[PDB]
Amino acid sequence: TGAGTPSQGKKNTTTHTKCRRCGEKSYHTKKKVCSSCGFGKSAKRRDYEWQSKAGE
Amino acid sequence: SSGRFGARYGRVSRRRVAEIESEMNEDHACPNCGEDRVDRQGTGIWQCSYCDYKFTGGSYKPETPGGKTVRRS
Amino acid sequence: GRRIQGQRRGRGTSTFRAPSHRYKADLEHRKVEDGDVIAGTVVDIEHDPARSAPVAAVEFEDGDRRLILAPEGVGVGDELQVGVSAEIAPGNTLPLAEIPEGVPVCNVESSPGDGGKFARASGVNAQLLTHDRNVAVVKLPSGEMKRLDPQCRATIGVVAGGGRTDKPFVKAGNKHHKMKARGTKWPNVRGVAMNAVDHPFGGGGRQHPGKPKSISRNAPPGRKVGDIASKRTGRGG
RNA sequence: ACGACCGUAUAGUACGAGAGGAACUACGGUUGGUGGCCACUGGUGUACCGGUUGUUCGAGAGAGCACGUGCCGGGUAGCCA
RNA sequence: CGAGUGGCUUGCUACCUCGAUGUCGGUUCCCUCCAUCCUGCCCGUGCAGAAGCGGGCAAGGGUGAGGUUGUUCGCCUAUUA
RNA sequence: GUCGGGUGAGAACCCCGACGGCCUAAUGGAUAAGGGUUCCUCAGCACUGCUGAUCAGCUGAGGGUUAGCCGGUCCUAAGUCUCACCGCAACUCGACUGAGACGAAAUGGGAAACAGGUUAAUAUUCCUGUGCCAUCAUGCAGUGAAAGUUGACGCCCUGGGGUCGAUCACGCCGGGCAUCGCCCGGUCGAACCGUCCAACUCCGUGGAAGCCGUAAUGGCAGGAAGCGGACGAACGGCGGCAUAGGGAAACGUGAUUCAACCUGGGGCCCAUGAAAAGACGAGCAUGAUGUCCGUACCGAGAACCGACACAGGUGUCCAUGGCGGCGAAAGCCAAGGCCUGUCGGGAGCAACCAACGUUAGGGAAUUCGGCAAGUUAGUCCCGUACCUUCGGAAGAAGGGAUGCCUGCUCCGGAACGGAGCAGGUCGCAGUGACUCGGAAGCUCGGACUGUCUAGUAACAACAUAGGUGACCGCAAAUCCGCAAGGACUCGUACGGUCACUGAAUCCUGCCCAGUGCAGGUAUCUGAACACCUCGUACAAGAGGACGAAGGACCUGUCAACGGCGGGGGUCUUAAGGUAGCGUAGUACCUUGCCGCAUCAGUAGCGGCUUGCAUGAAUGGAUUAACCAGAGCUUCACUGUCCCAACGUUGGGCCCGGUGAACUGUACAUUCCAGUGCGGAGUCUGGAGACACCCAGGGGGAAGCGAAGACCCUAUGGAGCUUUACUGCAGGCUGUCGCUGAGGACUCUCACUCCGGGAGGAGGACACCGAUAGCCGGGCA
RNA sequence: CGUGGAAGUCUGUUAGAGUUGGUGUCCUACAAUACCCUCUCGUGAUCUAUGUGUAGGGGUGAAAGGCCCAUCGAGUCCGGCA
Ligand SMILES: COC(=O)C[C@](O)(CCCC(C)(C)O)C(=O)O[C@@H]1C(OC)=C[C@]23CCCN2CCc2cc4c(cc2[C@H]13)OCO4
Ligand SMILES: [Cl-]
Ligand SMILES: [Cl-]
Ligand SMILES: [Cl-]
Ligand SMILES: [K+]
Ligand SMILES: [Mg+2]
Ligand SMILES: [Mg+2]
Ligand SMILES: [Mg+2]
Ligand SMILES: [Mg+2]
Ligand SMILES: [Mg+2]
Ligand SMILES: [Mg+2]
Ligand SMILES: [Mg+2]
Ligand SMILES: [Mg+2]
Ligand SMILES: [Mg+2]
Ligand SMILES: [Mg+2]
Ligand SMILES: [Mg+2]
Ligand SMILES: [Mg+2]
Ligand SMILES: [Mg+2]
Ligand SMILES: [Mg+2]
Ligand SMILES: [Mg+2]
Ligand SMILES: [Mg+2]
Ligand SMILES: [Mg+2]
Ligand SMILES: [Mg+2]
Ligand SMILES: [Mg+2]
Ligand SMILES: [Mg+2]
Ligand SMILES: [Mg+2]
Ligand SMILES: [Mg+2]
Ligand SMILES: [Mg+2]
Ligand SMILES: [Mg+2]
Ligand SMILES: [Mg+2]
Ligand SMILES: [Mg+2]
Ligand SMILES: [Mg+2]
Ligand SMILES: [Mg+2]
Ligand SMILES: [Mg+2]
Ligand SMILES: [Mg+2]
Ligand SMILES: [Mg+2]
Ligand SMILES: [Mg+2]
Ligand SMILES: [Mg+2]
Ligand SMILES: [Mg+2]
Ligand code: NA
Ligand code: NA
Ligand code: NA
Ligand code: NA
Ligand code: NA
Ligand code: NA
Ligand code: NA
Ligand code: NA
Ligand code: NA
Ligand code: NA
Ligand code: NA
Ligand code: NA
Ligand code: NA
Ligand code: NA
Ligand code: NA
Ligand code: NA
Ligand code: NA
Ligand SMILES: [Sr+2]
Ligand SMILES: [Sr+2]
Ligand SMILES: [Sr+2]
Ligand SMILES: [Sr+2]
Ligand SMILES: [Sr+2]
Ligand SMILES: [Sr+2]
Ligand SMILES: [Sr+2]
Ligand SMILES: [Sr+2]
Ligand SMILES: [Sr+2]
Ligand SMILES: [Sr+2]
Ligand SMILES: [Sr+2]
Ligand SMILES: [Sr+2]
Ligand SMILES: [Sr+2]
Ligand SMILES: [Sr+2]
Ligand SMILES: [Sr+2]
Ligand SMILES: [Sr+2]
Ligand SMILES: [Sr+2]
Ligand SMILES: [Sr+2]
Ligand SMILES: [Sr+2]
Ligand SMILES: [Sr+2]
Ligand SMILES: [Sr+2]
Ligand SMILES: [Sr+2]
Ligand SMILES: [Sr+2]
Ligand SMILES: [Sr+2]
Ligand SMILES: [Sr+2]
Ligand SMILES: [Sr+2]
Ligand SMILES: [Sr+2]
Ligand SMILES: [Sr+2]
Ligand SMILES: [Sr+2]
Ligand SMILES: [Sr+2]
Ligand SMILES: [Sr+2]
Ligand SMILES: [Sr+2]
Ligand SMILES: [Sr+2]
Ligand SMILES: [Sr+2]
Ligand SMILES: [Sr+2]
Ligand SMILES: [Sr+2]
Ligand SMILES: [Sr+2]
Ligand SMILES: [Sr+2]
Ligand SMILES: [Sr+2]
Ligand SMILES: [Sr+2]
Ligand SMILES: [Sr+2]
Ligand SMILES: [Sr+2]
Ligand SMILES: [Sr+2]
Repeated sequence: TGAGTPSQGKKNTTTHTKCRRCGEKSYHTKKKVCSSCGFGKSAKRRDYEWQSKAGE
Repeated sequence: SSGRFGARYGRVSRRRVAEIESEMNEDHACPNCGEDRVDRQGTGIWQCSYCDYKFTGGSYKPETPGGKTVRRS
Repeated sequence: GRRIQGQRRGRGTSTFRAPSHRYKADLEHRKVEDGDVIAGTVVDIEHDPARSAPVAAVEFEDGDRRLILAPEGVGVGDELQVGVSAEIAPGNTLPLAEIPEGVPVCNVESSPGDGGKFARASGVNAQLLTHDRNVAVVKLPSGEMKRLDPQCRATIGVVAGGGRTDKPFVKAGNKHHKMKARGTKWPNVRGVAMNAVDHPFGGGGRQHPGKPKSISRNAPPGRKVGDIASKRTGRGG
């Protein structure tokens, strides 16, 4: 079985969904954690300094 | 009794299974009565079809050489 | 390199864990104050998935249904006694002081009241030898003379399920089934059959170990493989 | 677009003590190559005709499907060696 | 011992290509060279004949089938002008 | 697909009919996920649709999903999260322990619904009829009430009960066919309420010393059969339900085999096969309440994933439609679906190509190699070698039979089950298609089933049982974490950790010098702290004494890394190659020599064998069985070949429509020679050359595709190794702190562990913090 | 002689799993691993759906440096970074 086209057929699982906190389709319905805002992981909003260039 | 193993496994592997299963499916004397009606239920578990006596013995023998030494002292 | 198999073990992941949820009972001795007036009738003989030997279901006088480590020759209907003034019969639990010398014993405690540590596997037994006011010398299944406290409880008789090791597994499938009930990753790939990145004995154009197999005690995890602190190796000499 | 070989007559002759043994020439054929052709032999021939198994159309009759003929037997023209 | 010709072998060189000129052997199809294996015509002979040996002209045609081996090469078999 | 016809400005492909086809575990029916309006209606063709379109999953506008009893919801599973606690410099980090919550929509558990009718679209939801459950209220009953049962369970074999279906018999209703009189369809009717009960178990009677019983095991004076009885099943029978429903009508009755469902018997485990909520236990009437969420449609060669209306991928149930046959096989045909695996028209339709049929004679001559193809084939009877681990080899091999028709026999209760007999008879051919092994031998490897490089390797590699060695008594060995802590472990030496070898059988020699590990050690060496001397009004610093692990030294150990030679009738460096095997998958020489086989054999097999450079768990030898593993031989077979031909289907070619890409410095009709950075269509000299177009097979453009993976170079990168350099973890060990009382010792009060507790073990040690020495490719 | 019905047992395109050869077809594909025939396994170390766990010098690995979303001798994203 090839890792390409024939392995894409098994993809009918729902993981990332619309988030209650931020509205992005990043709420992992199995982990109960948002990959965008950090809902379910932290009270503080997920933000990092590397999301922009160092002097900006 | 190792004819289920066919032409596979070798002498020692299927000769030692034959000896151990011949002395397991054999008629054993019961500790309650005296009848030769003790059969195996599982690993170490033995039972008599006469008086419903379910007991502990060896894995394949209802009495081990070390189990008979306990009766002495 | 990459962490060796023995290092992945300690992380306690699913593959290395025992199927605890499929296990029956933690076979410990009963908690009596002092008096011996605790006895019970054997209700059933069950198979223990953790030790591949039988375990006796006993119901006590006060109404406690507990699974006990079954010795050889214990059946349904039989009465077992647990306490200081208990009868010297096979299947009874009483401290080493009260048990006579030269009698094969099993499920021996290390520190009094722990519930039993030694001589628990199929068909084995500990031999009680010397008595004193201070010490009870017990000969464990390995042949070691263990000096123990006479207040350590133990069950009379050899453990049930003797001779298990006598019959060969014959086929890999039988081993598979036994191993699926234990806390072990099976099958075993030889280190000598691996890549250098995976094991100290891995690599080469042919299969042979790198350096010698006898490793020092002071060796770190990732290097402690082969013959750990061997006093000697081989059969002859 | 022809190349080459074998055989017969020459001749058991010339030559040679003998053993052995030619040629010119005239013939017949073979092989390789070449071009063409199908009366003859052969192949094909899901044109065609027949036999026959399974199943469906109620039976019969007569048919469909079974890979582009179900299978088997015969095979015209043409195309071919 | 001396003088050469070729450019099939091998060696030497590092001129050409490293923003790639697809490596051996085989096969298939075409052209060519002559230092000619056969075939045509010749000269010599330690040329009687027969069968050969050596040499000259000559590249029209031919130079095939097989056993081991990936083999080129080579060894081997039976045919062959 | 074709002929008619319908609609329309327009029709090959939108619709109707007919004729002809395709799909049968799917191309049918119901669904999970996933999609998200794709569903229905109307209006459309700018877009999308492999051509066209009046059609549409497209465009626009409207409309559509109705529940006490179908799911969710509730329960708990592997497991997840939250809070508390503790750790961490710290946290959104982290293990344990508590408490709480979360965790199952086809497919775990679970209170209760069936039949019909209706819509363009929903339907166990709406409507009609009938029924059922839970809670609460009232009334009667009841004082029981919680023990117990259920929920609730593995794999293999099997009996009994039994429905749908299928088939057989006969009858009724309707249809079809028309030499017959056969063929098809239907002949209905639920939930629920009531009732019946086989199996199991048990009780009374009885009294077997050999009987009872089974498909099989089995049962019994500790009481068999027989007799009577208690308890007790179906989604089953029976009655109601039903002058309900449904049908144009009839609106059946018996039978066999029997999925579902019910209920038993047996066997296996170094394997032991969930839990909880809930229910039962525990009556009846009447009345009330039963909210919230899902519900359309697709579920795929066009509704999902794969950029696509993708030949890929994607779970469940229908596994009982007919013939066929062992069959959920083939082939054919129903029900149902479809002509959308969606561009057509034309040319005996050329070459060439893809799939394929048939080829005389020869028969592997082909080729690295029988690659490809072919041969064989189902079933019964006969018959069957070497070898062998006695299982097997084995369907060895080889030989014979095989249809139809008439009349029968035997087994069984019987089958529309099976096994046979006699006579008759047709063909080239009777497993007539279909389905359906080619066979034998020698050698190598791995014992076997199994595993693997998703995407060039399926193998001899990995695994395996088996063999072996190592570590550890559990406050362990081994391992994870910075820590708090954790795996192994609901475990305890018949254990489980760490390694090697790789079934069985016969065996497994010699070497401890080096390296490794381990034990010991008079003596030697061996850090810091404290101590002593010198020095400094102190300090830096120099020296001494003491001396841990470690090292030196000694010993043990090779199924520990490994080694098993040269010379002469010892030397290096410990030993000096034993059984075996041997020109090997190891042998350079080498196509070794002899033999076998062939016309011929670098092959293969046997023998020899001085072995360039075999050899004993770096396991040696050997070996039955097994194998999409490597090599060789024989029979059979054949288009692999001699040597090619003809045919079949789809392309190719012409026409309508649709309509890319690769590639492009320029010029360009070239050829032969030469020259040039030595491999020129373009320079030089000649030769040839009127332009354009069609088809072709690919000689050239050192053709197109990819800043060569080879090679070197760069004070480039990375992975990996080690007795490279330097360091970092980790282990061992001394010392200081915790830390206390009276070079060896006692104690208990810190501290640790065990114990529910009382209390017990240990104890100034251990743990932990700090520092010092040793080891230290585990890591950087 | 029968009964019994064991087995990492055999035949088998049952379902299902796998992938030996053709070095066939395709190779601006139907397809960034496809098609056809052939072939292997198919009661077990079996296959499979869903839920769940292990995370980057880390997992996972019957070991091929295999696999960890077309990405692996150290995933991916962004940042360091011009
Ligand atoms: C070592 O041999 C190779 O590496 C072969 C190849 O890798 C073939 C490449 C084929 C491609 C990929 C370019 O199609 C290659 O690049 O070859 C070069 C190559 O590739 C273009 C061509 C070369 C360059 C000089 C001519 N020669 C012809 C082929 C060749 C053959 C070789 C050779 C080199 C060449 C080079 O070593 C000996 O065998
Ligand atoms: Cl084990
Ligand atoms: Cl639902
Ligand atoms: Cl039965
Ligand atoms: K080059
Ligand atoms: Mg326990
Ligand atoms: Mg073992
Ligand atoms: Mg496990
Ligand atoms: Mg192994
Ligand atoms: Mg490897
Ligand atoms: Mg490698
Ligand atoms: Mg390493
Ligand atoms: Mg080896
Ligand atoms: Mg080895
Ligand atoms: Mg080229
Ligand atoms: Mg000349
Ligand atoms: Mg010429
Ligand atoms: Mg319309
Ligand atoms: Mg509908
Ligand atoms: Mg389509
Ligand atoms: Mg022929
Ligand atoms: Mg040849
Ligand atoms: Mg073949
Ligand atoms: Mg009869
Ligand atoms: Mg060989
Ligand atoms: Mg194998
Ligand atoms: Mg591969
Ligand atoms: Mg394979
Ligand atoms: Mg082993
Ligand atoms: Mg072992
Ligand atoms: Mg191996
Ligand atoms: Mg030889
Ligand atoms: Mg040895
Ligand atoms: Mg380059
Ligand atoms: Mg290189
Ligand atoms: Mg580097
Ligand atoms: Mg504790
Ligand atoms: Mg390094
Ligand atoms: Mg999973
Ligand atoms: Na020259
Ligand atoms: Na070539
Ligand atoms: Na010539
Ligand atoms: Na040759
Ligand atoms: Na169309
Ligand atoms: Na009933
Ligand atoms: Na049938
Ligand atoms: Na198998
Ligand atoms: Na040594
Ligand atoms: Na050696
Ligand atoms: Na052919
Ligand atoms: Na060309
Ligand atoms: Na690297
Ligand atoms: Na028998
Ligand atoms: Na395949
Ligand atoms: Na296999
Ligand atoms: Na990484
Ligand atoms: Sr999935
Ligand atoms: Sr969280
Ligand atoms: Sr931030
Ligand atoms: Sr405890
Ligand atoms: Sr315990
Ligand atoms: Sr190695
Ligand atoms: Sr020895
Ligand atoms: Sr003559
Ligand atoms: Sr003569
Ligand atoms: Sr036909
Ligand atoms: Sr046939
Ligand atoms: Sr000349
Ligand atoms: Sr000549
Ligand atoms: Sr050459
Ligand atoms: Sr040679
Ligand atoms: Sr459907
Ligand atoms: Sr238009
Ligand atoms: Sr529609
Ligand atoms: Sr819940
Ligand atoms: Sr359910
Ligand atoms: Sr039945
Ligand atoms: Sr629906
Ligand atoms: Sr599909
Ligand atoms: Sr595929
Ligand atoms: Sr039909
Ligand atoms: Sr279309
Ligand atoms: Sr014919
Ligand atoms: Sr041959
Ligand atoms: Sr040949
Ligand atoms: Sr035969
Ligand atoms: Sr795979
Ligand atoms: Sr062996
Ligand atoms: Sr040594
Ligand atoms: Sr010798
Ligand atoms: Sr062309
Ligand atoms: Sr490259
Ligand atoms: Sr099988
Ligand atoms: Sr290949
Ligand atoms: Sr194709
Ligand atoms: Sr390809
Ligand atoms: Sr083929
Ligand atoms: Sr099979
Ligand atoms: Sr950057």
